[PDB]
Amino acid sequence: SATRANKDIFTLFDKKGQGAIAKDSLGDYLRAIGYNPTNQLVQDIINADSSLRDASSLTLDQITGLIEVNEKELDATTKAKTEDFVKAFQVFDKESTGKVSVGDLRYMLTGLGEKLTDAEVDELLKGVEVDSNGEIDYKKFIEDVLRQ
Amino acid sequence: SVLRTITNLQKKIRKELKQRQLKQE
Repeated sequence: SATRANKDIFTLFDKKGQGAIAKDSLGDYLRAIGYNPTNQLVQDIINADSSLRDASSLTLDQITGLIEVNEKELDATTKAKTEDFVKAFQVFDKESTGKVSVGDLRYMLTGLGEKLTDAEVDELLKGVEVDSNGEIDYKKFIEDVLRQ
Repeated sequence: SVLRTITNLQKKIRKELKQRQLKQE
């Protein structure tokens, strides 16, 4: 990502001023610049590189190269999750039916926040299953929006 | 946190919509 930010943040980790940080700080550095890797992923990224594998510290250039060759896996750790959205629906689903009426959904989407229009909602609903009761399974709805 | 969550969802919908449009043209 933005080398300007990445580079600045790198300096605050490089207290010895030796142009490199402890290999054990790699996870913290990657979290500080915006990613969310497990310890497993961080270790797998390092071992996948014989040159870095047994190194004691890592420079900015080495870390930048590591990011670029694992960019997709790292970007994926910041992807929106279904669970992040379900809260917008759950607050209003008092009985936890897991369903929202098409009327309430259109209201929420066109009346609040960065309002969508009826015409955007109409287009979206073509890909959405509506009950004979006019109800929509909201986790399924969120999963579909997020898929791809 | 509720209005922000709804706002983020609206953003993802809008991207979903533009994606669909790219496929027709």
